[PDB]
Amino acid sequence: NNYNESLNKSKDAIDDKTWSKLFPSIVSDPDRSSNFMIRAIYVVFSAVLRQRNILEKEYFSKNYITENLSCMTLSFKNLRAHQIAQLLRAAGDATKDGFLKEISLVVTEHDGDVEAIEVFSMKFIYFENGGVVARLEDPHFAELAQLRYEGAESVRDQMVTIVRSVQFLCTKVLEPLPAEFTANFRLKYTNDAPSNFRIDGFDDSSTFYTLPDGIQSVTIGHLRPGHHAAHMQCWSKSM
Amino acid sequence: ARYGVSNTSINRK
Repeated sequence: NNYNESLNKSKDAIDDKTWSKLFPSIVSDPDRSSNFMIRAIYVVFSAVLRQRNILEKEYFSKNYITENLSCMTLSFKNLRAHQIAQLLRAAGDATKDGFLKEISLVVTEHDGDVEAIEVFSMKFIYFENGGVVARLEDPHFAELAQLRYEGAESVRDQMVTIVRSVQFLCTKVLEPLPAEFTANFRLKYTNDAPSNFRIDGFDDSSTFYTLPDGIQSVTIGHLRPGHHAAHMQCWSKSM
Repeated sequence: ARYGVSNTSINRK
C-alpha cells in the first residue's frame, strides 16, 4: 500500500528481528492472538519479579523487546526460575481455552494471607465473531471491551508501553518492598471453565486476594491483539 | 466463585 518504500502488498505483521525473538509477528488470528498473551504474561511478570527485586538477577536473563528497550526474563537454565516460568505458561495456556479471568502476582507479609500489601494483576477479556464482540462489575471492562484491534504495530506499541511503565513504576515510583514478605501467584477462573479443568501448578482455593481500604491503584497499560484483551494494574502499599 | 493459588511461593526472611 505504501509504494514509497515497497512494491509488495502490506501485511499486518511486525517486521522486526528483535521482536520475533520473544513474540509472534502476527497476532490477528485466534491462536496467535492467544500465543501472544502467553508470551506477554511471561515477559511482564518477569519484569515485575525482577524490577521489584522479588527475585535476584541470577534467576533472569537479558532480553530485548526493541533495539532501544531491554528487560529481564526468567531463565530456563535456573531450575527455580524455570518452575515459575511453567506456572506462567500454564496460566497462559488457559487463555486458549478461554478459561482464565485474572492472574495476579500477590505480595503479603505472612504466608497465606488473603490480604495483600502489593498486587500486580492482569485481567482478561475474550472476544468472538471476528474478535469484535466481547463475551459475557470491573471499571476497566466497559472501555477495554469497546477497544478495537488496530494491528500488529499497535500491539507492539502497547507492549513497549507496558514494559516501560513497569520499569518506571518499580524503579522511580514505588517504595522498596519490606524486608519480609511472601510472594504468590493467584488466579481466577472464568464462569465457562469446567470443574474438572485445573491449571497445572495452581491448587484450587476458596480465597483470592483482598486489598486494604486506602491502598493506591495505578494502571500500567493494556493489550489488544486479534481476539483477546488484557488489563494490567498495580495496587500497592509502597505507593 | 473458583480460584487457584500457586503451590510454590517466594519468601524473603
